[PDB]
Amino acid sequence: ITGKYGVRYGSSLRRQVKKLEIQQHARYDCSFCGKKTVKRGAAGIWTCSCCKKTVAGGAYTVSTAAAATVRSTIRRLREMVEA
Amino acid sequence: EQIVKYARKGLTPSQIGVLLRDAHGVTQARVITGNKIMRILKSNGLAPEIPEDLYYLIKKAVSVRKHLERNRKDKDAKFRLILIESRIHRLARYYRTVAVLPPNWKYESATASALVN
Amino acid sequence: NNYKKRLLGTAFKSSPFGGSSHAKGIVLEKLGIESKQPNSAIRKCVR
Amino acid sequence: SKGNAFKHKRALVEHIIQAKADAQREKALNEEAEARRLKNRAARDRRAQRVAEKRDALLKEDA
Amino acid sequence: SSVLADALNAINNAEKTGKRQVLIRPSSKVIIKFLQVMQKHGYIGEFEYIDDHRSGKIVVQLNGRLNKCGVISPRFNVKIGDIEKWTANLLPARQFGYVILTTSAGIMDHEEARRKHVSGKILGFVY
Amino acid sequence: ESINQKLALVIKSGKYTLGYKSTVKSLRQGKSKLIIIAANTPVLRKSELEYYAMLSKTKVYYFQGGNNELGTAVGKLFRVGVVSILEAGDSDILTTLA
RNA sequence: UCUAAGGGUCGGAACGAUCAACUU
RNA sequence: UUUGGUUCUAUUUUGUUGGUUUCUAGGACCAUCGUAAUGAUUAAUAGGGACGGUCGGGGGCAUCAGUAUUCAAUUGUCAGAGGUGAAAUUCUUGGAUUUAUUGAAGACUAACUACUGCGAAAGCAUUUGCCAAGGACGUUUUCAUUAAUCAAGAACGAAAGUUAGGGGAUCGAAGAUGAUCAGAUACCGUCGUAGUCUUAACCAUAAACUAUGCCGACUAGGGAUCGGGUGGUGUUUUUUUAAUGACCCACUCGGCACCUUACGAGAAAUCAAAGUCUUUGGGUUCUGGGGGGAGUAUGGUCGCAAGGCUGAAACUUAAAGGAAUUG
RNA sequence: GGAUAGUGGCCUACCAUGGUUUCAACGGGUAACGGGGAAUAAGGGUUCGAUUCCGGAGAGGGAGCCUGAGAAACGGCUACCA
Repeated sequence: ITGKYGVRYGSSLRRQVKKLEIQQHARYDCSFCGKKTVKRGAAGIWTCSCCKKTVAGGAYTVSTAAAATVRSTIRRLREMVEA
Repeated sequence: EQIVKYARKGLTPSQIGVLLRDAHGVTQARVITGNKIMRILKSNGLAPEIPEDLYYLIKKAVSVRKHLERNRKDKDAKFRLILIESRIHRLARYYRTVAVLPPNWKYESATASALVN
Repeated sequence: NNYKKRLLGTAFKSSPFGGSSHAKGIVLEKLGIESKQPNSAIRKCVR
Repeated sequence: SKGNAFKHKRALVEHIIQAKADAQREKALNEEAEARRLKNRAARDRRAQRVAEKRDALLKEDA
Repeated sequence: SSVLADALNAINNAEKTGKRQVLIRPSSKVIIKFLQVMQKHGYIGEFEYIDDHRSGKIVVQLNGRLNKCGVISPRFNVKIGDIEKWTANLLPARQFGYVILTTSAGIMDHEEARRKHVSGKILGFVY
Repeated sequence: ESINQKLALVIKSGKYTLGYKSTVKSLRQGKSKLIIIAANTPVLRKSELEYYAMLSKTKVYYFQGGNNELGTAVGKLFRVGVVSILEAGDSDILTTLA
């Protein structure tokens, strides 16, 4: 938890910085192959040993975010051409 | 199967004694060994582990939450996973007080572990 | 078995308390009250 | 252990010890099953064999 | 969910319509037994002739007054200060009465076990 | 039933290879009838996998999906990903394809 | 000034063979 | 009945004492042989599950469709377009108001739609598909007592309302102004915040209704719209034809949602129960005890908040209140 | 094991975690002495209890004692508080 950040700065803040916090570490899937062993060295970065390979990890959560849509939308246009 | 031990009724008859003989019937049949004969074959096999009337509730009820686990929004799916559940439990007891050990099974990895063969 | 309910209750502690056939006490003031609706008069009472 | 199988090594020696024993005894009375395949199967084959040595007729002829 | 008033509340539930009685619960040594004390003192007709799963033994023709309703009751005490009192259930002292008690010995009637000074449970009460 | 349903009968008869090396042996040795190679399983460990038996004598139905799951398929749960069903069963591995 | 607890290497629930200490 | 199965306890005599191992049976123990209809209530118009048929605006998730709304780019021209009781505020030689191609955005699912289908309940109407469910039916399939209602505890719970981000068409709290009034902080315009949608998380209230607890009985008639039985007849599939098939008609039953009239119930109204029982009676969960003071005071808990949940007493009044009938 | 006139955690020590509870523990309240029995009962019940008789407990509060067969005493002491 926070409290890490001890009783100092209020609440709402802690809250948030906990939201992104528990999320700042421990992923959790194979963007290559194997098991849960990636993360996010800082920001952008996020490599994984069960391959020993780095993925372009999102921010405070190496999970792309809006690239959900992109996941679709992007590769989705790949539909046309060639269906 | 044993629930379907009587898919015999379909093409053999007659529910089913034979395994005793009371309000009996009228057709060929070669007695207890006519039953047993292929009645033992039946499920291409046998069983007994424990215990059908649950080995089914726990199943439908088991896969029953795969969706729950992924979907997770079909709250109108929890509202039953509770019920197929409270059921899967309600059984136990009449075995937790009789047929199945005295804890596990009668408690089992229930909630949860896809069991078991 | 079960079940106790309302109406008249045990806890008491009012203002004469002794359910007294009176209550002795000195005559603080002479406040002649005043009648309520319908009827009407100077209802001479005492505090 | 990595939790607290202990509280003073005399006690790992303990549970290891006792435990082991008790378990060994549990097999030492699960042998009962042996008792109950023997003292029953004996009279299974003995009810068959007694059904044979009390009605051995068509056994000398048959076909 | 309670074989007693179940069926006595069908005889009861019947003769008030007026008729020739009908089916009932399933049988019960007790059902049949009241559906005896009844006949044996009068009121009902002839306990009847079914036989099924437990549905066996009887239907049972009506006949007569039998007014009104067999008594079902759902407690059970008895004897001396008792019986006489729960004889307040009755439709009036001067005869009439009949309180089909359960008597330690015998499923008996207000008097039928007033008999050999008996007592016990209070199974019911007729007319 | 489906292949994700055929391999469940498979794990009751037949010859579960369980491997990725022992997979290679299964093949080269000479026994690997099919070959169940998961999607996850890296390219080379797939293209050379291929080559191995496409050399030997066997047909290989590229797997369904998850490796971590492709095992739960064949019970284990230990994320297998390249089986070599070696012996017959009560399944249509002779009709896995057309 | 006493009592008790808590250890390492060699040999079969073993004993102690032996070795060394803080501390509660 | 039977050393083979051991294993005791101490009695009787041996003179007395004690200690012995012989018995010697008397328990319990595993075996062995022999006896005997040699051991298992029914299959609840109770409940669970099997199965196969299917139905449904049931649930999740994707994705389709549509018209419009308001808005744009370019339009055609040309003098008013609003807007109600009647006006006004405004828009307007800025190209509005009225059409002209096209696309843009989020709501929303018209019409058919009813006599209603489905859901625990709230609530559920575009397309296709994937995901797991559900009753009723059909058999006696499989079990055999597993059940019935429940203080505790919990899962879902409309709308507003909170948290954070996405957008943001429409309408639209607050807020403005325009009329209207003696007075208008409104009701009638018109802008417009929030909100309305959304995702992860809270909130747990509602005229949350059918103002009617759950389970099982029994008590009486007809009609009409969902699964199963038969005669099938009615018109067409299947076609050169029959038949079958599809709808479809008639008699049944099941269970559904509902309607129309006796005994019996009620204060009435009304009630297929709100029925049965003098005035017990089938089993249970729950709440009420004149109005107010009040769902307030205090306490504890829940919550971010708004609030929820629990919840008094003092005092104060004799009426408040249902239904009916007439003015 | 120590005490007791004598059981027993009665008290000591040493050792073990136990014993109660929604079938209501625990805690709070009593303008609470209990039971005889009292009052108004169609019945079913409400309500009452320190006048007598039983059993208890106390002589201002509170301990501790000598006396003895018998008392933690009232019409006996001892100290404290009053």
